[PDB]
Amino acid sequence: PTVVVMDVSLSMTRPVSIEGSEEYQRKHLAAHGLTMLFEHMATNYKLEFTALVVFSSLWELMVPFTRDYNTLQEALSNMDDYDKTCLESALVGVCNIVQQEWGGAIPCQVVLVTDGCLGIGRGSLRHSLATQNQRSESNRFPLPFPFPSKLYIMCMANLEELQSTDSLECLERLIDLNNGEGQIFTIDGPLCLKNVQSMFGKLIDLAYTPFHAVLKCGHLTADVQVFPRPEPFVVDEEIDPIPKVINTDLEIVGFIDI
Amino acid sequence: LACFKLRAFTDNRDDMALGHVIVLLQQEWPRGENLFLKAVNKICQQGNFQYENFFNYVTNIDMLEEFAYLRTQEGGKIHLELLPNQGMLIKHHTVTRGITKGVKEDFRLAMERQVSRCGENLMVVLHRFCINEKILLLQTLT
Repeated sequence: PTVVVMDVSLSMTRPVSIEGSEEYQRKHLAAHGLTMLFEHMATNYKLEFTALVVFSSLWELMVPFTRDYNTLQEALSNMDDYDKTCLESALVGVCNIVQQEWGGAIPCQVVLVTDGCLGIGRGSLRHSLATQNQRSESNRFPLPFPFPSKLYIMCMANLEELQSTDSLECLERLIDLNNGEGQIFTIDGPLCLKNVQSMFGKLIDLAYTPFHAVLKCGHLTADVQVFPRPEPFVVDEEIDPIPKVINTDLEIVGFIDI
Repeated sequence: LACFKLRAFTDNRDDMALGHVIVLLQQEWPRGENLFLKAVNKICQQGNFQYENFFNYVTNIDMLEEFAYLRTQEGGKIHLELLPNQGMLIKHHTVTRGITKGVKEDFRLAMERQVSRCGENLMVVLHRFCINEKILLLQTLT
């Protein structure tokens, strides 16, 4: 499956520093370009459905299991605003909606989509979202969700602005509490959709290589050709493991009961 | 900016003072975010804010971003007015569906317009807002 987090948030309805990306609203920027939430599935993970939902506080989802990136673009363009702003909660809701819409047991990859520029104080969204170091009575909480996904909060701006807004700090704290849900914020300056695409491009883990190979089997009238590379397993480590390649040849020898 | 900070941080909650303090934070940001934070938190759920010179006078992203973030649940989870001439229109812009969620959409539209109108720099926007205030406060200098 696929997971898409359309940041329909009132906080995520304003520019970053001076003006929007495509000289207009976030919807125009989303229409002009998108992250790796759909490109990876279009290229590699063909067998996957996406739940185009724009939501902050409640599951306002209308898109069923479908691979149409046009629906995702429309939903992202429709992510104008709402009455909430919480990156981790948005990621959790997006993952839950994607699981409930595209497929229950189908893996997906959700990320955090919110502005987060609320300010440290009475309305910090990290305080009400990063709640994992206590509550032993409710240790079996929604975090971690029953799906392998690393929620990542995008960051491409100045270091001083990232530290004052506490975006990278809260993201790193959430990743540490969630045990790696989020890459290291190694990005700064006026950066395009490259860090976000890198952090959201992990939804192509089920790709394949449509190649071919051949084999030699002497001068018999019934030969055999090796298949593609198999799945590695713990059989014999030897020096070190590595992905397999096209095998040279086999040999049909022996005859036993069928 | 100092006068706006004095008028806003004081015991009064003047809509003009709050809008000026948020707008005057365009000079110093994100280093001088204290004034913007005080303007955003103080007027997050003001309600009775008679303002009619904030939509066009303010052109920086931060001024509209404060109101947009206030419209969410991180800024009091309350309704606000963001249409042009909202102070006078309050008789015909009462509590409805458009003042809580539609107001957020209108703030998004205003931010989009400012992004389209990004040619107006900090100096140009400051001069235009000072000219508008001088026209309004020509006989209110006291």
